[PDB]
Amino acid sequence: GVYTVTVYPGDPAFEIQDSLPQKIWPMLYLHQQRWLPSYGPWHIRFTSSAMQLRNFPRSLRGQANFQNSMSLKLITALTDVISRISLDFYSDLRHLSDTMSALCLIAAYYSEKNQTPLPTNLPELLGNITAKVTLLVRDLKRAAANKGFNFNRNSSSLLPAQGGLYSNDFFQEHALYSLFRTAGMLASSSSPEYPRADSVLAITAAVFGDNIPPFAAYQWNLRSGLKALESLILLFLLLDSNKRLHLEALLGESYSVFSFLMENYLVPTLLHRPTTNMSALFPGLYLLQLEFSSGASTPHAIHLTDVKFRDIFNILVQSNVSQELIRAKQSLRVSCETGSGNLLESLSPGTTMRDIIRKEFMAQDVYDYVYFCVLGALPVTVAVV
Repeated sequence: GVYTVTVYPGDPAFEIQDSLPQKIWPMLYLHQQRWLPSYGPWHIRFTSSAMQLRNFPRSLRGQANFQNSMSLKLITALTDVISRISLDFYSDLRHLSDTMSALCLIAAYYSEKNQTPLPTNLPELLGNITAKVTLLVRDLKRAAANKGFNFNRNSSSLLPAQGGLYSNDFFQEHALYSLFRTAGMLASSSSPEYPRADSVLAITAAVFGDNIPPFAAYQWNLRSGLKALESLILLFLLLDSNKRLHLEALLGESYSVFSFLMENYLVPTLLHRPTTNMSALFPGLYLLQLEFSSGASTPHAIHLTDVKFRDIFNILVQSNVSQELIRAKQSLRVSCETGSGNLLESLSPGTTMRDIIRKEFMAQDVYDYVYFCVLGALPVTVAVV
């Protein structure tokens, strides 16, 4: 079933089957003798280095790659890889999508701070997202004064040990985990305070059922939800005169900012596609996270990141007759988690993100930032000569 989304106020509405950028990209190849789409600096270097890789799939080597453009197959493949970064590759009854885990965590916190009832279904869980994020961003400043946003990891595997728990110190130095603990959330058998009701479990039991265990007992949903929540906070901070993206020129003359995006893009997407993962909602945010995964934006650090991503992309798009593939998916996901924590640890997350998005993706204002987050690229028309 097709559904409708609007990304920016006053802008046209789009009817999509699953992904907005996947709906847009084919429309940019209907005037190939007049113009081709150009996707920006990071995309041109990525395409250029992919055309030099020995193992690079031949199906993604179209002529457009050499005309300051990308072939439709290559931009589609890249959009797919980025959208699948935070997607669970396995089936597990205990697992929620990262998006739903973040939504349960943020609704529990909002309920505890305002002494208001918990949501009991999907539409209530999707309500007042802007106020929930606003409360979380203002309260988080207190917790982030002495704590960072990166996990204390042991191995590059994403899942916890048999039993459901990570190492005792895994979440210890995380500001968002600490903020939830100060509010009485995620209590355990060894917690020092008199335990309050587990509001996250009451939400999961009501909306999803009995298969979702407590986040403190089966900690994969907590690791997953915390990083999806960091992505929503980074989106809030990024959106808080001339533009690169011109829809009239690309598609035809017929074609707060955060709150509008929530109500007209995020909420309609999750009502029609409830399992949508965070990197599929906001692929551009995951590219920004990948760019800051080393904790630096120097061309040396950017180059090393770009080499690492191109090798990962290469493995993910291979068609050759599986542990190497799993390792690559996990490595890309962990690099984005690291990048996300790094951005939030910077003095001004919004400024750091704005500097990166302007240099690597040529976004010029809030209009371009929102579209970059949803599409993963900001295409421009380039004349064919």
